Amino acid sequence: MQTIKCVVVGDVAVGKTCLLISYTTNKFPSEYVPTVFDNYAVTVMIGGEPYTLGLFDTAGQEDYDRLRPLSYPQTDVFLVCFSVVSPSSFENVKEKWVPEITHHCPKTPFLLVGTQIDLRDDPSTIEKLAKNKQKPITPETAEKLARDLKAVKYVECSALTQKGLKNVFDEAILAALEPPEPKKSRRCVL
Amino acid sequence: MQTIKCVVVGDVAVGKTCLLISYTTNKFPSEYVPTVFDNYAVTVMIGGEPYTLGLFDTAGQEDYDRLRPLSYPQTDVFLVCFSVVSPSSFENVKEKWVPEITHHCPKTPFLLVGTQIDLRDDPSTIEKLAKNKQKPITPETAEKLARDLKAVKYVECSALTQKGLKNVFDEAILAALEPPEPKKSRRCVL
Ligand SMILES: Nc1nc2c(ncn2[C@@H]2O[C@H](COP(=O)(O)OP(=O)(O)O)[C@@H](O)[C@H]2O)c(=O)[nH]1
Ligand SMILES: Nc1nc2c(ncn2[C@@H]2O[C@H](COP(=O)(O)OP(N)(=O)O)[C@@H](O)[C@H]2O)c(=O)[nH]1
Ligand SMILES: [Mg+2]
Repeated sequence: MQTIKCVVVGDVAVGKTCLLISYTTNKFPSEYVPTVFDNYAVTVMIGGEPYTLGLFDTAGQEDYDRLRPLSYPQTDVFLVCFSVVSPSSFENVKEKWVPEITHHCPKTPFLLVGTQIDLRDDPSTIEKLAKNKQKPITPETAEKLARDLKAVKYVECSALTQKGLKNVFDEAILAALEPPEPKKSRRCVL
Repeated sequence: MQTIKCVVVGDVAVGKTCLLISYTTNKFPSEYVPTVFDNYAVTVMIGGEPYTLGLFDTAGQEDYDRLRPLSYPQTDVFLVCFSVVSPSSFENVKEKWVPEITHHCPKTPFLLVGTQIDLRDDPSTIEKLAKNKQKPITPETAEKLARDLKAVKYVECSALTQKGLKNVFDEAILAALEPPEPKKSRRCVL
């Protein structure tokens, strides 16, 4: 059986876990959201062949800067996430996450993922957003950052409404798909 | 370069073209629908590699039973479409469409595509439907037909709201992805 490793990174609270659960369980963790990350698997049919898709959540706290990279080995693709309603999370993508990923896994592809896009149109949100003359990160703004940082592409979604959620992982797979050629892989290595 | 041929079939008026245009132009032709039976081409990145995705529209009219199949050679995957609000279109999937592409392309994979899912919750349609002793097709029903007829999987969308539209073609690609040695090619032949 063939496998694809996808590590998910990003600032704390951007909705990494919710999007993983929502995707794997088809239901948004409205109840007790496991405030303790995990490791999931999904079986995906590609060309009529079954593939195991490993999804790895991570801890975004600085105190894990030491540990976190321990999961990177073997990753076929990364999901650098930021909330389209959190500028901090967005700026922190170029300053921290991309650099980190590129450092250890330089050949490993990554996608830029905007999360919680349902809160962009939300009134209650943009109301406390102008409380620093800021506005929701735009797709183009994000698309631009993606272009610059050289991400495979930009994708956003809502773990809550599940909008584009499936697509986020479809792209992950497409990007992850390795080359048969003399093991010309992009898999991360110690 | 590397290419994937996707032929789209289905009863007239299920929305094959609108879904093709909506996906390729990112805009639903709300104005007037292009009467010419065209084929489009999209470039898709798979494993960091550029692939050309050919999308071929067809004429579902009984008057082209003879001609229509002329576009089947080389197809990597088919999209058998029916509107989730047109029972006749759904019946014809098993009655006409699958039988036909199966006859011409026995080894070629296909997806079942429910179209116009936005109309499932539309009063007017639901009324007019119920009046003629009918009701919109439900995912379960379709999923069951997909299971029976042995479709790669069932997927629906709205070319109008674009919901699930990208996904329909993501699945098409995944399903189309051919195997290493050409001995196990699913590309339709004459
Ligand atoms: N509400 C709604 N109408 C649609 C949708 N897709 C197509 N249509 C309409 O369905 C009719 C036939 O669509 P068209 O693409 O020409 O059908 P085709 O002949 O199967 O290609 C037209 O009136 C379209 O505007 C959709 O997603 N939602
Ligand atoms: N509206 C909305 N809220 C979300 C979304 N994803 C996560 N959340 C909420 O955001 C908070 C942080 O999410 P969580 O998964 O714990 O984040 P982390 N720290 O990346 O694991 C939670 O309160 C959660 O319910 C989303 O897509 N939309
Ligand atoms: Mg048409």
